[PDB]
Amino acid sequence: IDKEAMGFTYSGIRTNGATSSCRRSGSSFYAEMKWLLSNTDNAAFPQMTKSYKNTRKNPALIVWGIHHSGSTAEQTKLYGSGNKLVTVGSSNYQQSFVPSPGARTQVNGQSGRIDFHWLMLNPNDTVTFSFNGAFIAPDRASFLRGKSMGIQSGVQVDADC
Amino acid sequence: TRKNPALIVWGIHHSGSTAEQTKLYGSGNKLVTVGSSNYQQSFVPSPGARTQV
Amino acid sequence: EKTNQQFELIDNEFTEVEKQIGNVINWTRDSITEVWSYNAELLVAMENQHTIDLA
Ligand SMILES: *[C@@H]1O[C@H](CO)[C@@H](O)[C@H](O)[C@H]1NC(C)=O
Repeated sequence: IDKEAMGFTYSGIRTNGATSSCRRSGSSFYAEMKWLLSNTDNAAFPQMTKSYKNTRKNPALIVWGIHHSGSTAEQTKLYGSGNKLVTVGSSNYQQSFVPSPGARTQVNGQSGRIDFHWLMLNPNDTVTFSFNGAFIAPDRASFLRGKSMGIQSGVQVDADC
Repeated sequence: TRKNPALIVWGIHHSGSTAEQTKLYGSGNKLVTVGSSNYQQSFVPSPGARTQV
Repeated sequence: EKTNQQFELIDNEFTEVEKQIGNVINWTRDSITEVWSYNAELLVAMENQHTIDLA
């Protein structure tokens, strides 16, 4: 995988969303995703639209996340009140997503979930992320390198045979 | 009424903006419900900007 | 003389695939296994008749 930065800028919203499940010298998050929040708790969230153009000569593995919070007092704490939406479009793709809060079972100490989705942006195509909350934004798009093969095993690797 | 299956096709419009969906179908939350004796689904439009095709 | 056709992984031993696609893969792999178990047992039994008869 060859990671290539997207260069998104964020105007007036928080970005350092962290959690206690991802322990990396304290409380952190994913290394290639951002958790876009409001400026403080229970504050509003402006409607945004960010775009990326695949300039290279190969398909680009784009990945974004949707946050399904644990409560309805948790979704409003981090993206304000109201009904939220994430719209994702391309020249070969169109879908849209809506967060769905609610309690569920504790995994790693939390009851919220993050749904990761993906598409392969064709060369000289454009992806667009309309959102107003519950969006785990991408940071670096990914590109494939060549040909290999993947196995699943339980024994040790030997470099002699 | 005929003695053969019928290929029914409908479309759902996902407009480019929220000022575009309200221009052509009014304000509010919209819905399309489609039912049959062997089928049941429902659809909701989702406006928002995307790339120009 | 070994084949040059590379077969890759379509199942998953850790996180199981969807059940309707997990049964089409399982039905197809048992069908092909019946073919290569028949052809191996036929070829060995046929070349034992040829080895005995040539000597
Ligand atoms: C397919 O067969 C394997 C045995 O190799 C089994 O572990 C797996 O559960 C089967 N899949 C389904 C969907 O039955």
